[PDB]
Amino acid sequence: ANVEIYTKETCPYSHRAKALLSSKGVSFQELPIDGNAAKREEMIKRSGRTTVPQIFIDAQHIGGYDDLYALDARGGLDPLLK
Ligand SMILES: *SC[C@H](NC(=O)CC[C@H](N)C(=O)O)C(=O)NCC(=O)O
Repeated sequence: ANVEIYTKETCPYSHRAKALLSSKGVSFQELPIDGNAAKREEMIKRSGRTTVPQIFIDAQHIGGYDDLYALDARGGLDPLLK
């Protein structure tokens, strides 16, 4: 398992996902693209999407935060933690 999540300090949609991921006790690896544009633009190569947040789990992309919420609550996120 390798949960990654792109975040930005000045981005509340980013921090939204952290209330979820903390509620679910998830072992994410947070990528602040506030003080960074390198790994930011590495994200843009990972998925083609420019915006944050974006979650990746074992190099498979999710989508946005609402996408993750549904992907969690449906049980797509949860069993990949194993
Ligand atoms: S909170 C920072 C910005 N987020 C969004 O705009 C999210 C948009 C959704 N993906 C959508 O539904 O379209 C952000 O990431 N801006 C990037 C930028 O171009 O500055």
